Amino acid sequence: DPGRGAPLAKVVFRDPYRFKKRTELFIAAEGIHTGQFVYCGKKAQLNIG
Amino acid sequence: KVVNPLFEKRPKNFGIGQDIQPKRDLTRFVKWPRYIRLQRQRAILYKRLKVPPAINQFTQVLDRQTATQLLKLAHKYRPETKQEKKQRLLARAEKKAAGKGDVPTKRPPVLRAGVNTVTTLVENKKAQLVVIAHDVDPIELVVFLPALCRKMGVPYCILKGKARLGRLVHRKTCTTVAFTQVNSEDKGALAKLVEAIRTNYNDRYDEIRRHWGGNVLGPKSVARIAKLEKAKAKELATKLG
Amino acid sequence: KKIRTSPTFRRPKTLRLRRQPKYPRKSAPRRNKLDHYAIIKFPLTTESAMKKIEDNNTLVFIVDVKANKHQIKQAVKKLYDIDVAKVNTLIRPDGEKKAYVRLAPDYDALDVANKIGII
RNA sequence: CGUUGCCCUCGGCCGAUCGAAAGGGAGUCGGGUUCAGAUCCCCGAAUCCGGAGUGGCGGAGAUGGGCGCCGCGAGGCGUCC
RNA sequence: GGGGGCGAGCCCCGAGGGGCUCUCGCUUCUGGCGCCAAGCGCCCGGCCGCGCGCCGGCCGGGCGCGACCCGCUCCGGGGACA
Ligand SMILES: [Mg+2]
Repeated sequence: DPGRGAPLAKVVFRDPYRFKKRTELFIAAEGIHTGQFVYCGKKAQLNIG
Repeated sequence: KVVNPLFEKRPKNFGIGQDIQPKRDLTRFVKWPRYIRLQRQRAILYKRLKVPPAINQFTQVLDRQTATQLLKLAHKYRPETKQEKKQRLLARAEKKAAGKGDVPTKRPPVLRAGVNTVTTLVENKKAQLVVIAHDVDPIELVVFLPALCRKMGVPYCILKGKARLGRLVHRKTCTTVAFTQVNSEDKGALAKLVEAIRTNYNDRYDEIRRHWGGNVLGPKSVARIAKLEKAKAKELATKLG
Repeated sequence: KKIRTSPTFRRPKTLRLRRQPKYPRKSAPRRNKLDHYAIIKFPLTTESAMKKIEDNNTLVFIVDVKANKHQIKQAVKKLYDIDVAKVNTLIRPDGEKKAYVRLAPDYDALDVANKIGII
């Protein structure tokens, strides 16, 4: 991402209301990689990214 | 048999992250247009703020059975409509030069409508009963009226619907209504209503004057307070007692 | 008992009516001022214009600047009872839209040229 | 069968609009022709895009397999998928 | 607020169960799929057969649950100070 030292991560979820694959731009946690899953919420497991 | 094997169930788990959620009602979480949103949160302010008693008294409206008596009694004394007005004039013009024209005959009694027609005939003690509407749009038109009524000793009630009060007359709304007189046949009915009315309104006007009544909270907050009170209660009740 | 499925509240699709004018604003319609005539001003008779006529089966006109090829075609057909293959307009640096008009091969251009006056 | 009126049914967007003869952007080339124009005129070969209703025509969809009869046999009919 | 119950803590219990408190609203091994309802329940229009037709078949629809109920600020965080 030009003008930024951090790399980003296109992370795609599934909208839970419309059949539709919503996507985001997270700033990449170091040790993230592609074909990884990225869980998020209250009951999220305490691992990286 | 009349039961296909093939037919299955196929039930959908509406979990989290599972089968995409069903199209449930969202009436609560809709984003409303700024007119709607306002009229709703005007009503709330009236409940949330400390409403003073001259305005609060209009919450205390008449009870269903009494209202249906009143509207039945008024059905006798609705004012003359159009067409009726023409027929009253037309019959008189024919009778003048035909078979003796007296002129004044004898006019029946009828309702008195707008605040100004009424307030003169509470100043003048011409009224026997006064009905007021509870939902006049700028309140100030009808605020003094019940205090003025109680000063002059005129039984007054507050009915629901400036519209339904105004449908006695044949105009959209009406603020007030009043009976100056009533026919001898219907006389005892009015006097039955009157006494029942003044018990509930004019003969407790001191309690009305003092009775403030907004100052409620949002149930969502009320419930939060009660839960804390149950925590404070269980902190010092089950321990000792 | 009609539930809001969606959290938006879009404006409802009201009835809307056609115009039913209690009177017509303008008394009667404007007459067309770009007729079969007013579209074709005159024929060129220039050396280059006659060479076009004699060799290419065309007639070379000056035309009203507002005209489409469609209109010219229709005018040329109407005035001279003729029939066109194609119209091929340009604008002169002078202001007068010129038009080269190829007549269909059943017709000779020099024959019509003699009919209309030019040669 | 169209065309429209009404009723229901469905529909996220994202900002109206303007902004490039060098950005993006379907499809045209050879020969001839003029005092001065040519991928533009003429000759010849093409090509895209839109329409094509009543569908203009072919071809594809699609013309199997079974069983029952009758026929020397090629086959014909009846009936089942 | 109740339902639901796999279950856990407590209380009751007649060991069948009930109540309060928690818990979920149920998805973590893989660079998949995932919407426009199955299922059940109750109604009607037409057609056909039994003929008593909300009996049975054929064709076509509607509503309810499925997908608890009620409520007054959309949800958060501030806040009588900014
Ligand atoms: Mg532009």
